[PDB]
Amino acid sequence: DTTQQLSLLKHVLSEDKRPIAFIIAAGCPVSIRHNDAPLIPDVAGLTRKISDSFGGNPDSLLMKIIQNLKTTIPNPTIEDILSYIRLLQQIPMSGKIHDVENSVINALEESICELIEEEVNVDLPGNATPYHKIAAWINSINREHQVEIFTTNYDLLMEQALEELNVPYFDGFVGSKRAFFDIRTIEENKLPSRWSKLWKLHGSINWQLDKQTQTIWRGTPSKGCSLIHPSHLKYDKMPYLVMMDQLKLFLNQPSAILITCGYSYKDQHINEVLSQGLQTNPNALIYGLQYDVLENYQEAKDMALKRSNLILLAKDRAIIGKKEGEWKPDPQSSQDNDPLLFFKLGDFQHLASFLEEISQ
Amino acid sequence: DTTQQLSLLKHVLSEDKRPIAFIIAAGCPVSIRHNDAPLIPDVAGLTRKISDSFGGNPDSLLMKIIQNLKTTIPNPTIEDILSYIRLLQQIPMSGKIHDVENSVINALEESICELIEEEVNVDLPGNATPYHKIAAWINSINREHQVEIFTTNYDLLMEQALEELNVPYFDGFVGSKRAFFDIRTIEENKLPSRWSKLWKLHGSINWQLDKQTQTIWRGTPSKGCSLIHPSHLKYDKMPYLVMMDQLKLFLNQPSAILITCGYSYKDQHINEVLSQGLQTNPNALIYGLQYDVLENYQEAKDMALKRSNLILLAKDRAIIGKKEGEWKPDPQSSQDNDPLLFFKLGDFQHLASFLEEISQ
Amino acid sequence: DTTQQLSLLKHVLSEDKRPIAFIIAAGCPVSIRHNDAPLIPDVAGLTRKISDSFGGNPDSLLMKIIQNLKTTIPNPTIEDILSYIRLLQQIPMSGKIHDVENSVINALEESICELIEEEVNVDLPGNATPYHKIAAWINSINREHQVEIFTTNYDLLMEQALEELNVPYFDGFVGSKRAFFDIRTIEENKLPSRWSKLWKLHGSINWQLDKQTQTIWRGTPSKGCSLIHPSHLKYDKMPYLVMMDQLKLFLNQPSAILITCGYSYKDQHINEVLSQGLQTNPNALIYGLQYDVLENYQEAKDMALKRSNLILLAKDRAIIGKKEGEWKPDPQSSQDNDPLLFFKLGDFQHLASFLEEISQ
Amino acid sequence: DTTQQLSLLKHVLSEDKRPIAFIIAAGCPVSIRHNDAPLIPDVAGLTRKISDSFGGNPDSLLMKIIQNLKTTIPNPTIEDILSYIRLLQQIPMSGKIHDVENSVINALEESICELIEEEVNVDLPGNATPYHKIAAWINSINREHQVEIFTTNYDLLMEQALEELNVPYFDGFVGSKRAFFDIRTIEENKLPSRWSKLWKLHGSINWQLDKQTQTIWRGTPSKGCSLIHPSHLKYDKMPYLVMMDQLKLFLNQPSAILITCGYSYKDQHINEVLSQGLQTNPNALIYGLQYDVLENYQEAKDMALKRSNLILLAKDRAIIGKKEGEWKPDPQSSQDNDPLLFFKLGDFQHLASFLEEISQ
Repeated sequence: DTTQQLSLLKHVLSEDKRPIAFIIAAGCPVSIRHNDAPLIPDVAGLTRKISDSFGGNPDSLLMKIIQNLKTTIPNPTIEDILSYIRLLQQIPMSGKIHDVENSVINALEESICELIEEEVNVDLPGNATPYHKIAAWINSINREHQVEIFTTNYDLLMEQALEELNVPYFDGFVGSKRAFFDIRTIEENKLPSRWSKLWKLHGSINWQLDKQTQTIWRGTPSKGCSLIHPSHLKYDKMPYLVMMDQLKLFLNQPSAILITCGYSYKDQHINEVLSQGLQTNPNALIYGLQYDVLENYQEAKDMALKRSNLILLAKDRAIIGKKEGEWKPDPQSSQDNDPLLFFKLGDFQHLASFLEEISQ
Repeated sequence: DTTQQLSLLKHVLSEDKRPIAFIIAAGCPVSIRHNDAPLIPDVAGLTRKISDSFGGNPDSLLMKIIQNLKTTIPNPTIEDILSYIRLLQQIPMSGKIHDVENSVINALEESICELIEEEVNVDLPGNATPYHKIAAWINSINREHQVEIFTTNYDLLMEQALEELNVPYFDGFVGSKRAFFDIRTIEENKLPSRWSKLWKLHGSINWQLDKQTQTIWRGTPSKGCSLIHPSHLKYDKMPYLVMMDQLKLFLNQPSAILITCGYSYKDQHINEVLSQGLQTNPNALIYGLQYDVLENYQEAKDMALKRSNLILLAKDRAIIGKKEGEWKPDPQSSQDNDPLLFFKLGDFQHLASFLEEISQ
Repeated sequence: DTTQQLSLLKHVLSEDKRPIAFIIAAGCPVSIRHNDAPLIPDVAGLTRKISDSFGGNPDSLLMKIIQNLKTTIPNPTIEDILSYIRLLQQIPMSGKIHDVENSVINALEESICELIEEEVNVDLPGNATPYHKIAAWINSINREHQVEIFTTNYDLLMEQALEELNVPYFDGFVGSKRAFFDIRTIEENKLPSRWSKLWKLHGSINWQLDKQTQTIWRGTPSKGCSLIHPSHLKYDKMPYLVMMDQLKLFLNQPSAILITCGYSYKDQHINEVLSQGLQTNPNALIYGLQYDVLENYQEAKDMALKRSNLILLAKDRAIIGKKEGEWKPDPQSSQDNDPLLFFKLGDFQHLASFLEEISQ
Repeated sequence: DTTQQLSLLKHVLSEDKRPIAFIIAAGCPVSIRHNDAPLIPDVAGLTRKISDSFGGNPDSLLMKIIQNLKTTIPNPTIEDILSYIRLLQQIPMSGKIHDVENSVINALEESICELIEEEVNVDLPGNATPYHKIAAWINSINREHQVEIFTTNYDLLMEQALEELNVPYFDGFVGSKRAFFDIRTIEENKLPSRWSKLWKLHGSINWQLDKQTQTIWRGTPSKGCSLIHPSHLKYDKMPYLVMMDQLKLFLNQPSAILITCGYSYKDQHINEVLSQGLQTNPNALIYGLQYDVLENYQEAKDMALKRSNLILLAKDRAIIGKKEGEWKPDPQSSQDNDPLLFFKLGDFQHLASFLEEISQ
């Protein structure tokens, strides 16, 4: 598998007549090792650290909500929990469901948001991080089509790497003191070609909301961010639809390319927007790379089997245009014992190293 | 007032080098007289007829919700009620708020939907209805730019008038048996120029949902329609965002025109989308016409005072480019007693008559 | 005077085939009245408030430096004081001149910088400030040539007004977390035409310096800003030369316009750069407006008499192309007593009102 | 090493579709042998000859400044000394630091300037000097792109060689009696293509300043030159910024070439301007040649490792696009004893001989 797909990927990436896009999920931040431990424990960590923070006491409302959701959702996540409390606080839930916390739901969600901001407030150590390598690859060669990045994370690590290496980009906001979400440049879509475009689909930690005029602005991480939403907020104090429109518009461009690293296709909206974009333009390609085994990605299998221009690649098998194949007999593992054929190049560290090698 | 604004409106409408759009709200269906009574009692009717249907018994859940919402919302509407029950049923609301109806909320909302479908299932009597006059105006002269219609109503009266007079149009769906919501023609945006475009922002009664594949389709009015939503449904089994995108794209076209008849600017999403479109393109114009007095439209006043290309016209006063004016001294009323200066031409019947006169 | 010059100014400003620039000095912030007092006491205030802060004790080093400079400079300013301490700290000044403060010079300059940041850290009250009117004028009409602003102040009031009214602009820096001074866009000079350009010649309060890598970045006002320099810093951790190059390049454009409000032509570098630009392009025009009397502006008189395309206008007299004229006999003052002919329209409030009237 | 790099250099220099530039430092004047001694003892000579001129008496102010600077700067230079006295005389330094010389600092700096002018006032002996060979190469073949020379020296030897062989060039000044620094031709940048351009970044000995009008002019070497500054003078009576702008503008041209001979990269401003130019245009190339060993050039190593289009070549090793290589096994030295592999062609004499061979 390695030779042919790697060579084709090198040819398609090295060209400058095609757009290039990335999708960055929690896999990229967790791929950075710190003190022999993951830098950030991902979406699952933002769940069980929260669970352990409130202790084993069942009198706490959070644990009761957890055990209620296991009755319906076998594997609830922190995004679902945040959505559930946001739904509860949208109406005067004074019933027996929220009888214990007549008004402590707001305190609980504020505490959750504070803990999330505390945990996702880190910085890139040194200059050997994979984000620096990706930024170096982006700035290495001038390409006639812009490089776009879509991130579902809340961290500023990608921006830190882009700014350290002096890579210009436009994330949507314009201004210096309290940058306003400038809209008309977004659909004007004639910015200088050397600029990059970083879209934060799920918001970020530096976005804040002023309720006096009900307007959003990008600032600095302060005590309480009102745009930590995992795609759950009001209608268009909401830039989420604009970023989704930008992704859809990009996917409709001819000869489009896109790579997903660290994504597990567990979000319905992303999957359906990708399906609409792929069906709209048959020339669009997605070189999905999974760090986990293919057996654990059912939605990825459904997406690959329902579309023809989605070259899904996993650690063990692959789906190249609705047809499934496995690894051919090759000396992938030198050791005779346990001759597992694994695609070790799907890791974010290995992906960044590959991009650096292509840059050189 | 009458002469100058009417003459300017005649010039701008008679030209075929500018796009023309309409927004049709409950004012147009209520403007049709039937048995010396309104044909449909509008959004307020879909509220108090519902209230009277459940009787004066306070044990009913609907009345309890009504009196709960008056504690928060001084003037709750049927749209807000539908949204509130939809929010309640989105979570297992087994608390004291919904203790009376552990599972009767579904029955109550089904009954409400059935009554709504029963009341909004009528037909245009004769060929003298204003919709027929508007369709005749649309088909009278060939225009190089298409005529677009955005409707927040659920009725099929506009389609009935368009089909009776043989006016071709595209409402989004494609097919004959169970028309699927075709997307790619929508952003392809190169349909024949002689076709019209009717967008139903708030759905319609002939739209149905199949949960087996979770897909929407336009059919015939049957027992239970799942797309009666006043802009409250799932994410993109949802064409609402596509119609909103179409409205926004139209508003960005140069030298755009738009007329609101029967609209009270009481929906936040419509107002904010209109504001974004108007600020995006300064050439866009809105000739808002209000059947009610200007004093009862606070949102209209705010919209007119916050933008320069919104020529708001009311029964008594007007706001033409952020400046407010009143009716000049004219013999509007022949009778000496109560010399009220009222713009009687803002009614839907008078608007249709004016359009017919311009057509002739 | 009023009619002809005002009408010519209206014609030249209303056109969109010529570039427009502003120069904003302390006159604009002092023109805002607050509590029947100036909002900020200008460069003179940043001098005598400093003098009063250290008291009347002659043992203080600051007072000794003040009385030393009066021996050489009859009217020393805060800029000169800052330059003098910066020169002293550039070398190990252990002599009798700095014997009193062997190392307290750093503490004194840090205290001065802290007080300056404290005093210049304000916000625009309400929406009636002249900056809001100027921003409304800028965003009112689309012009094929960009509007440029050069500010010698440290305040963020202009940015506050621009962001409140949603006016896009580019101040040089690119990024979100710690915006780096992006250079290549600056001489690339092909940004979208709808964007404005705000150049801070004398730095600002949100600019900070990292000595670990010795790089500047635009952030938030923190404890200690290292780029408060009134044009006195290191060679090209210095964007001053880049902004000067941008001003010089703009002045060389054909049919250029520029207006100075609140400037007294007391800075040699600004005057000489303006002279070089004006001589380079004879088509460049400067409509200098002085709030003070012409007798108090010797450098302005020299500049006007040494160049032909500098239409200097003062409160009493004017110099239009090397020729000096006075106010013709007109009923400028209604009162018979003290018939002073004063151009009251040179004030920043009146200038903003005039710009708003031209916009309407 | 020799064959491949020499052949590539021959190809790139022989083409006339690319700009060519030189940077000339003290290595070129010292490379000329006179009486079995260096013609000029370089920057180090302009330091220790000055030190020996004032004798071993510690009562002299110059020696005291020398020993003061060794406390801070391990290797102070004559440029730093001149800057330090210029800083001292910029303020009334009447303290204990300058107590010994209340006003003798001016006399000391005048004596230093007189000695510098005396030592750098020589002429090219004969017609066999390398400058004559370089001028012959420049005039040998007509090139569509001009040849530019940037010199950090004060001598007129390059001009002497250019004038002896009748090579036209433009050094910035225009006129015959007292040539004024003409600016508008400099950015006009449409001089005849056959003319060369010689830029003196660090001034020269024939530049003089008239304080009556405070203007600079190129004349003849007289008693006291006021523009001997090693890049340390007033703001824009200063052409230094204009020459820097010219260098930066040249470096931004596509397919630019540049060769540094005799430069040790010990000036921060040159290095940072070169870095900005190289990053601005990735097509720009620098074929740095060092007469000294690579181990003695730390700034050169940092510059080479921080950029990809800087082909640094030294006597022993090389850095070609961020990658370091050494000399391959070749019979560089015929003698078996001490088989040192040294690039003897990096000398200025050998460089001129190589250029002459390429010309033939």
